[PDB]
Amino acid sequence: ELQEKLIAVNRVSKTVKGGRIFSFTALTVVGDGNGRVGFGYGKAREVPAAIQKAMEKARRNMINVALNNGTLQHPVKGVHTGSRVFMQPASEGTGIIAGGAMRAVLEVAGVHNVLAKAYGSTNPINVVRATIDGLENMNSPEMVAAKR
Amino acid sequence: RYLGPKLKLSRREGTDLFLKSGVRAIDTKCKIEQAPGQHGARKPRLSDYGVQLREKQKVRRIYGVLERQFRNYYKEAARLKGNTGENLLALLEGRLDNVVYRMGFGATRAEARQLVSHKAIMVNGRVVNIASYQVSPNDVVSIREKAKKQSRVKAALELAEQREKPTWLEVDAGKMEGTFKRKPERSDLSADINEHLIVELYSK
Amino acid sequence: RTLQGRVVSDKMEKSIVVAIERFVKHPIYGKFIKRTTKLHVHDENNECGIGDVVEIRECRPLSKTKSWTLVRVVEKAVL
Amino acid sequence: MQDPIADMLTRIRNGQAANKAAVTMPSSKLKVAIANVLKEEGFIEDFKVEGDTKPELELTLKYFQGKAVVESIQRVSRPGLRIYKRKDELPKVMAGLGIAVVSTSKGVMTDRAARQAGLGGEIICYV
Amino acid sequence: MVTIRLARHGAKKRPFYQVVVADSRNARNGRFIERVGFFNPIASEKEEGTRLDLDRIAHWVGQGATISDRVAALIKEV
Amino acid sequence: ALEACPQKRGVCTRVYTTTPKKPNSALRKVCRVRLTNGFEVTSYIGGEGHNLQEHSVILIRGGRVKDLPGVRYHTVRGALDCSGVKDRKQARSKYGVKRPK
RNA sequence: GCAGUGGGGAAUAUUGCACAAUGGGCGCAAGCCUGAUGCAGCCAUGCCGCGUGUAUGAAGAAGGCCUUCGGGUUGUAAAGUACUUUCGCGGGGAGGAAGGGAGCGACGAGCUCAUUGACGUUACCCGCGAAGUAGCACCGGCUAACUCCGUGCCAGCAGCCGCGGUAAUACGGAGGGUGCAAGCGUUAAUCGGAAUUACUGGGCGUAAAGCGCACGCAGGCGGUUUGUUAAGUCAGAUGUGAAAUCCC
Repeated sequence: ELQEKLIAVNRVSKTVKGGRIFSFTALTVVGDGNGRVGFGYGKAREVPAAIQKAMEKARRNMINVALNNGTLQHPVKGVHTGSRVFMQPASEGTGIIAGGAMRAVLEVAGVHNVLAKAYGSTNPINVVRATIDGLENMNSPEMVAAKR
Repeated sequence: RYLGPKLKLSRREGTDLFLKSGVRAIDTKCKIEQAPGQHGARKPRLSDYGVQLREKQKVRRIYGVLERQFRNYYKEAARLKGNTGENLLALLEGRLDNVVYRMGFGATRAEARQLVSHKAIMVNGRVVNIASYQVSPNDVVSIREKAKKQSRVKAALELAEQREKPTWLEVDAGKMEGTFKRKPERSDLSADINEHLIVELYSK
Repeated sequence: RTLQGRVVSDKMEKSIVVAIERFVKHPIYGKFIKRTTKLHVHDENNECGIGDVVEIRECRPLSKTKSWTLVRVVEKAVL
Repeated sequence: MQDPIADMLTRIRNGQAANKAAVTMPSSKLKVAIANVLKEEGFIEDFKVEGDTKPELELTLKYFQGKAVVESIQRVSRPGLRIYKRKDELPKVMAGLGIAVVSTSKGVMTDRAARQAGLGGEIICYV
Repeated sequence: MVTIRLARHGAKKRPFYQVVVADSRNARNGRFIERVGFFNPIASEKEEGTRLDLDRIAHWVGQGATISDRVAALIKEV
Repeated sequence: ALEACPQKRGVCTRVYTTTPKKPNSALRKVCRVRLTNGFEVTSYIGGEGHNLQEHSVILIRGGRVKDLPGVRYHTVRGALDCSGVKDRKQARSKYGVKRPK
């Protein structure tokens, strides 16, 4: 069934009036591997409490990547905040060559081969979004033909 | 290679790795179950990066290989088609030194690596003294005619009798030969490894 | 070699200078660049005058600066 | 103008933005040659030569629910810097979903049309 | 003086000479004009000890190309 | 180092002591050295005790002392007149101190 | 010029052996010359199969190490034994090249035969055969690897963020641990990350940044139609594509 992947976890600390309250954050990637992905980022006092809460949010917000022979349709360049992400399809026998933040989202996405890179800001939280955003702008011939 | 105390790596990995006398009740992991050092008794606190790290660790420890080639083979297996995890074990399981071990010619991969380097092992006639040699299917791996006398292999193959071999292999105690049928799948291999945890680590 | 240029001067005798111009791409940028060169062609018959766009061909070095000679006049005049 | 081709392309990129039925554009053999691929591919209904005294190209644009028949369309080869691609340089516009018009000796054709013929040329524009 | 001698590819445990027609000035293992064959002292790599290619050298012979003493022996063996 | 050389010799001009900055307070041992490069810079003297006089002549390594603003070089003990630290049980690789029998 | 000496410097070696082989000069040839070169020596400076060991080994009574003082760890024992099998000794002794000479033939071609092995004895093979040293750096974070004791903004640590005023894992010591497995650390030097000159990859209202304006030369750019030339541009063939290399 659905498969999860922990991108990264941050301690996170804020100076609240009365002392220091700690709240852990966590980036999770839920995906079956045949065309669906899900990014979640929830907070919690405990690490596991955030991990679980994150996976729940990731499964609530999923997208459908139109995979084609273990690859993507056309190249895309998503630009979230200061961060930037680019994607480019590649023939078989290539391998998911990209950042851990993107690869983890691509592996579960079902993508078998793809070339990518991060530009501008490289924030792990901003790159994942730019990644899922680019996976949305993705279109197929049937879509471009039907929508036209 | 590491070259050193292997009976300590087993406990450290939590799992009982087969380095040598893993069969006898002498294996420290059987007497005491905990990593080496003084902090082996205290309750460990592993993290995400921890499970993945210690995961590939035992993986590379089993075959006893450097971190370089182990990483190189990962890139390759991850390049070709098919599930990476599956291909991974395939390449590592294809190593000559490894094959020799599975065949029974050597008590372990460490001893097997030695046998190969000592030119005491041949492949399809011609001899091969490189442990990092990739053994393909239909390739026969037998002992050297001159090495057919050394007591070491004489005792190893002697114990090999009656002992079953993997489905991806087939040896002949009599001729002291062997054949590499095909590439072993994750189903055939029963290693205490989680191919999905080792891949995530290299993802970062 | 045949080169095309203009007669920017006919002061000397039997010696006319032809200003040949060419267009070549920049080795780095690639954009076309304009470059000309003055060649002292021979004209014993003092036929060619200033403003004449004639053709130039390689011939026996009449001198150190002159190694070309007038062949044919393309047009009549364009000062 | 500076680059008639770019003008036409823009005058069409504009008409579609305002959802105009038809758009005018000064005629030209090259222009017509282009409009020929736009109608065949399915970017436009068709076109017709109009003009009382001045030759024009009444282009009849078509639309659909959702996105326009021509989302993007821009010239990559301008007079300031011409570009030429070889048989293996022809880039597949949007994984093939879209096409690119190139001017070769064989005549004005698209990526697939030029790829088949086995020749390359100046990349007019992408659509 | 154009001469036809042997070009030693000589390597640790690998003796192979290349009967080539080159100028006498050029080094023993320098730029040669054209190879006409090869020579294997031990003749272990291949069964074909040498391949003179008569017709080839037959051209240089008379063109002014002189053959050394050693090479002449191999050449004569054809 | 001028010639971008790993090490450079030089004759000491004066072996005086200096005091750390605001966050610290002590008597760090330094010495002005006239490297063959033609420059007269100050170098720090590692160890709990040295034997550098006026005509010391010691090889300079190159290291900035966060405590002493200016001392961008360190002295290589164990070379030339700079006798290595005595009874150095730990840092022997540095300061130059032969392993006792 | 080769080897070497002294000086300088942080610092880099045998004033060794020898010509048979390959190659070169001269001679018809015989043959002569040739530290060109072929080797050995000194220095782990580097790389490859073994720095402080390899393999074997007792539910494990000592010692070193760590410790929440329960324990755990080093587990040839921390003893021994054997080892990959070093070193060392004896014998044989390579070319990864055959002639010079002599016999047959016109001491020419060709054929045949003999001497000489390492370079005026290394490698490798065979035999014998003793286990036969071991240390440094570091352990707050980046950097993988822990506490007790001492001291106490005291003494000291620090590339940056910092730490130390009686619980300091970053001070000194000790037990333990990580790294190196003579490498690993350290110092010095070269390249990119920097899309921070950005042709591919960039900006100029307020962050660094548009000339105060007009006008105007060169230059850049510039409507449309036709013809000739076709110099630029593009295409085919051919020559060179220095060799070497980059790439496969």
